[PDB]
Amino acid sequence: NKFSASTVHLEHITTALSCLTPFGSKDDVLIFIDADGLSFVRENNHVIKIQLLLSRELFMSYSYRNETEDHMKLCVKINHILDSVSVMNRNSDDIVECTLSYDGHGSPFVLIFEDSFISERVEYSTYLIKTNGLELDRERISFEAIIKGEALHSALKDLKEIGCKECYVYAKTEANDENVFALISKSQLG
Amino acid sequence: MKLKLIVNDYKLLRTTINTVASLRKTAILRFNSERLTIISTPKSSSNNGTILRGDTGQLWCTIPHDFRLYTVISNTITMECNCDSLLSVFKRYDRVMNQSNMTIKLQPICALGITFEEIMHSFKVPVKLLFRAQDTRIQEPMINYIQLMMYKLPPISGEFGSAFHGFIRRVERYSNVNHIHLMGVKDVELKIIVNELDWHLEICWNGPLDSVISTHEVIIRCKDWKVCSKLYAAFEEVVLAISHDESCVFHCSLDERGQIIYYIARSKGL
Repeated sequence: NKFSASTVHLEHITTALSCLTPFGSKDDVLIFIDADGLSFVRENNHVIKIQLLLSRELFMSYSYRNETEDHMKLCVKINHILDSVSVMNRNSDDIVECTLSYDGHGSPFVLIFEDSFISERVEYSTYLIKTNGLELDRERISFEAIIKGEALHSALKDLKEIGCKECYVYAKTEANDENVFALISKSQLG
Repeated sequence: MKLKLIVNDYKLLRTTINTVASLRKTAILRFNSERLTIISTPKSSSNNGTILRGDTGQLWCTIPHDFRLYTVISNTITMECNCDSLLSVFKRYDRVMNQSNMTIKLQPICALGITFEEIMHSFKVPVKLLFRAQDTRIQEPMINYIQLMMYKLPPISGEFGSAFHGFIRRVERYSNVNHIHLMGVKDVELKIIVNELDWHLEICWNGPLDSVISTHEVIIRCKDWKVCSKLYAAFEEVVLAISHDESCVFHCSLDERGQIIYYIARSKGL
């Protein structure tokens, strides 16, 4: 098996999958396999792209015995994976050891769920590959802000509740410690 | 034609009574002078036995009476009545005991004089007297043993019984399941494969399984697996026989022996 990864903290991969849902829910997903870790890439309408990464440290076993190529790319649909794991999480309270596997080009993406009594095995069909051009230039940053997660989540929820057909962002730091960062919205309220 | 008895083993008879009703309408009660053979088979049932239904599975369960008395005078009597009336009667008796013994009698069309008390309850369920020539056409299927392999399923009361029951019913959580493709490899590993979804699902069992006595495969329907699951839930000694692309037989027993045999034919070709 050119790639094999095992874990029992399935909540992490579950959050990885639920963080990939906003970028459409029935489309193709790119999975990049390299020695450093496991990464999912999604792109929508050539205007926005997400890139989650599961590091090697999240799996006890991470072989990557592939030697001909440094990185492996496969394309699988997300609706299949979502519909499978949805019914697999019915008894998620059991001690489940997920096992990812991939034997190379032309082979399906395997996802084995073993509960020490039942070993469910799923082989996801891999599709042809149509995702980096959408990357900011590291030598041209105009503003760099570090914000807490809860505050940003609350602001985004508020903007959703206001509708927010269009959005604006501000980044001004005046002479003193006057760091101004705002999220203006063009909504029904005005 | 004198048939009288007071059946009180109760679970053994009840599971047959329920499974014949769940299988198809009406049932055959072969009252020998030694052994009772409840035969719910499609050959003897005049409403699309295999016309577009595909209902081919035949059950041959034998119930002993040693249930208080077995006076079968004639001495093989073979009957046929609907399962709804006897289901209701048995349910009423079960509830009554939940709150005496039910006497059973016989009156080519007759009636069954079921009578029990707490109140007085009389139920004259209609029945018939299917002929000896028709009885001879009711013969149990013959199953070869050249490739037939059997899997000693674990008892439900054991530690692994609940896990095996859950694994068996695991195929019921997908509503788009029609055909189940059983697999058995030789310590034997028993596997269930589903190939009717957008993803290839294989439900395996890595627990301990005993093979009383080459991959044998058989594709059956989902309802047959439901009744197999119900039988496994209601029995301890359960043997799964798998004929390679011929048939699947579910052998249950209760320790002469009240064996229950379900013969399921392939619903597809490997």
